Amino acid sequence: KRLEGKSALITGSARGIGRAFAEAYVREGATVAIADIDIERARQAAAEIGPAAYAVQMDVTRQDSIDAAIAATVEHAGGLDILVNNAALFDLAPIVEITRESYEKLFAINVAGTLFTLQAAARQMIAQGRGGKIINMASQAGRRGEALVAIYCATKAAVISLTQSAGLDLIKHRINVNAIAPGVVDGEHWDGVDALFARYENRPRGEKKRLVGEAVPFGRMGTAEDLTGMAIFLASAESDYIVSQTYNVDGGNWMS
Amino acid sequence: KRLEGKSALITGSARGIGRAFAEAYVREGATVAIADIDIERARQAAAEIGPAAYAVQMDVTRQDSIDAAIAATVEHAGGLDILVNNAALFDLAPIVEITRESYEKLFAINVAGTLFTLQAAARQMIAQGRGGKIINMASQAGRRGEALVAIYCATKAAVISLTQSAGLDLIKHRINVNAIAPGVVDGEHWDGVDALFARYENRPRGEKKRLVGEAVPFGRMGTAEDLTGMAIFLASAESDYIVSQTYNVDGGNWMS
Amino acid sequence: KRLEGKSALITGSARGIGRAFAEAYVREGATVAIADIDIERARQAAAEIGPAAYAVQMDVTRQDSIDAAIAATVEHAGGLDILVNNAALFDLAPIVEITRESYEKLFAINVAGTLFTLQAAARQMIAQGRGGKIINMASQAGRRGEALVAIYCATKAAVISLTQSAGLDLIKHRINVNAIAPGVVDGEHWDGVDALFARYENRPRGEKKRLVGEAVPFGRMGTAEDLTGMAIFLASAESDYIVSQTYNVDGGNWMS
Amino acid sequence: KRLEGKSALITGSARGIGRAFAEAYVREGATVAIADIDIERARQAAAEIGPAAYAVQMDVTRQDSIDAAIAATVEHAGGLDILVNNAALFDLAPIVEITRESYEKLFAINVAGTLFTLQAAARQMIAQGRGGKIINMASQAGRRGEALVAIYCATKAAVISLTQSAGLDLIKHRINVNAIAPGVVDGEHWDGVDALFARYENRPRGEKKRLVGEAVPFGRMGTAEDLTGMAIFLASAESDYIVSQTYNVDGGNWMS
Repeated sequence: KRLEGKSALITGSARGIGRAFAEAYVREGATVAIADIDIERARQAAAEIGPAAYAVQMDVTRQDSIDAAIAATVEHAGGLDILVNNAALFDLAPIVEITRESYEKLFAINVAGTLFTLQAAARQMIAQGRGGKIINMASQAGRRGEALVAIYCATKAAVISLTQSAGLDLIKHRINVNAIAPGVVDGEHWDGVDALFARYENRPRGEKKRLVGEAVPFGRMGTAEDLTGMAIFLASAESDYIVSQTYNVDGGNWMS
Repeated sequence: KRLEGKSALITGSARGIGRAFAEAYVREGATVAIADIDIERARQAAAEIGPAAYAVQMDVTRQDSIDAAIAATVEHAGGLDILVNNAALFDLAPIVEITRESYEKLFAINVAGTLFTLQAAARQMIAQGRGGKIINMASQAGRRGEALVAIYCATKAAVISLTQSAGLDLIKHRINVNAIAPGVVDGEHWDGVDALFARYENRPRGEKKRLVGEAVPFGRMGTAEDLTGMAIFLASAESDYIVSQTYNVDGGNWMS
Repeated sequence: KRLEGKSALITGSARGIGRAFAEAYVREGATVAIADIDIERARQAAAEIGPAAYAVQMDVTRQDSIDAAIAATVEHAGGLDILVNNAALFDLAPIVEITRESYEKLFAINVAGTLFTLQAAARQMIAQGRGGKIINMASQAGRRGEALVAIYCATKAAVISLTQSAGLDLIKHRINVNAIAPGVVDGEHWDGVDALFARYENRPRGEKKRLVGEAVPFGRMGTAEDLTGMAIFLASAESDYIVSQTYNVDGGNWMS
Repeated sequence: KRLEGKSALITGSARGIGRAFAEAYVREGATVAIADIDIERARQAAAEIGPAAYAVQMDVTRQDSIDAAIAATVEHAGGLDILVNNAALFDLAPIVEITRESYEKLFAINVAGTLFTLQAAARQMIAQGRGGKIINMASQAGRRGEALVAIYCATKAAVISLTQSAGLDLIKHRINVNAIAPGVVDGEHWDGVDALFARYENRPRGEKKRLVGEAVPFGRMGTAEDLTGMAIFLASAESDYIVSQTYNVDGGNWMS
């Protein structure tokens, strides 16, 4: 259907939102590179999704790994039509406990990883002369700061800015750069996230995750399936005029 | 396809963007009330589009007209699933030449018309108990002021706000309220728009329209067909988690 | 000191924030017109503030009242250098209970009153050829919608838009148009505001006012004296380069 | 004398906007640490500004240099009441020519430098128990992306994000964290900025600088003296209620 014969690469797609996007894209006729640092699980996820999906080992913190992931897409799929920068790390600390290690690690994956993957995808798309779709994964966190989330908020704000900058620079090549800003999405990560808020806000385990879910205007915590519609749309021809946008898909958590 | 069995009303839909949306909605399986003050052209538009499109006489500045248009939808289509608030009026004047007539006429159509049609559709949607989709038509003008466009900018700014408020208030009824913000769209209206800039900015006729089209990062003035994908998406199930958003579909003219 | 010899008019300044601005302006050596619909509370306010304050009857919904106030200002003070558009009305109701009466009342005062008072001060300031300072009173309400507060949020959204448009059009006359967005500010008005939230959110009286004050990141409900710094600053020569901005003074309630 | 007896440190303040801030703070009765990587231009700046200014060698990319600078400030002035994060580096390049060297250098100074200097100042201000004032230097660049300026735009976007997060976390210690966003500001740096744009947009030298100055709605390129008003205000008691805001002082270049 909507992505018929398109070749996609989704960073960090072995599980969670990225794997949901990869399954949605295969259903819509795309060939999909399940790019992940977890090459074992990616190989698993590709085998389960079907012949249209194939595993690619990728660490977005390393230039050589980014360049070999793109080349791998050219090898298997004939080229690259759609990049989703999905790989991300979360962290939480009050200002006076923020570590250089936290700053370096989250900026390396969330910003540099996105920026240099986007740059390598753009180079391939410019060389093909057929245009392209790039979708960055932002967050409600990139829309506004939080006392305890300065580092991840800042990374996601840099993503929104990069989305804007790259979108204006690459549209002359018929490459659309846009971003999705999820709200709060349910899954295994919330054990960590809830723990981190629990400690600093002094809460019973699971309280944070309960309150956050109940405060989503829509009435529940997000699923990956909430986001797959937008992911297909922004990779499809029905989004050709859409440039340098961040679209919140977040049950009303943040209004942009 | 994506709006199979749905009942929609698009205000001001005899011409331009609204008619484009009605044709797209019809092609996606919707029944569409082509609502316009211009009942003659609505009748012509519905006849060309097909059996699924039907003409409704509507002046969004009058409560009795709004209420009769919604009732007419219940009569013909069995109910209302989708409202597109498309009817709007443009004007331009420096601050010192703004007239109470310009203020009253633009606020009546662009704000009161959208608000009270949204209210009437919401009331019908709540009574049905099947949830709903409301799509307001904002504009780049609602994202930021312009020296010469204080009234229209203010009206579209009010629309973005109303979209946010109504979205939070109505999502407990499973009614999604969102908005589309076009940039500059080609069509008959630019005679008026260029003429108004031409005067105040002291330009040959057709210059403003030309410069504005060439300044769109995408590389051209918009069409109604740039917007139809978003119109369908925000009326469809693939947008169910999206609440109180304004989405720019504008070739990069404004980055939100 | 910083407004020595300057002629100001503050709309709705017999009480609350407007009156705190008039006292601060007089302290800084401005002559101030205490414009109010209540001419008796104005005369009181002017008697108490001192000889540099003087009472002007003004209905900002009436063009004749607007022009008569500016003329009175010119007659008494030799002209007008600072306008503060402080006259506003609050109201609250969910979408399905919004009345045309609420819509019309809040837009007439909050939007038309600001726009046509701004327009009348601009004409006067242009004729004088000495430039000017115009300060619009926005709100956190103008920064984002709320389920219960569609009409008042929409009016404050239009004020921010109008502040942008007028700022751009009027700067060539050396008139600085900017706005202040308070968050929650204490005063007699909060009895009314809490009562509305109490009624429609079904709360004990004073619970909303208490919760609202405690959620301010700064840690308290704001005072008018929190805002007087910015009100002086934006009418002083230290803000000459500041154009078409809304500045939140809100203890962190909204981040812009 | 609005900053009477206050201890300030301004990063990168030997020249340009930082130096203007140091002179203005001294005029207002502050003691000011002229922190710069160039200790010679720091000493010369401090000698010229007068006895209340003193030179501090500081590399904001190095934690040991950061901590040694805060120490020197406590040593000389008795403590730290005001931090201005002014040290920044500009660079320009389209997406496909962005180097890892440009990314790393601009993020180290513009983001890490601001964050870790803010953290070192915060710890000192908390230990003191007297509250304090932190002012980050943002930019128009941080408010929206540009095709050629992805890296610098992204760093300034992260500064606005960090300003929001820090402000919310530190207001409980009576530390106000806010930011100033200049538009285009004159100085010896604009030879370098114009040259980069001349290079990558293929323009005669000085055309960019001229065009950007003429596009400021106010009608000229900004001066550092345009910004000192706000730099004093945000460090003074008239801004005590102002938390997590970015204030554009840009002649209307960007409207927030």
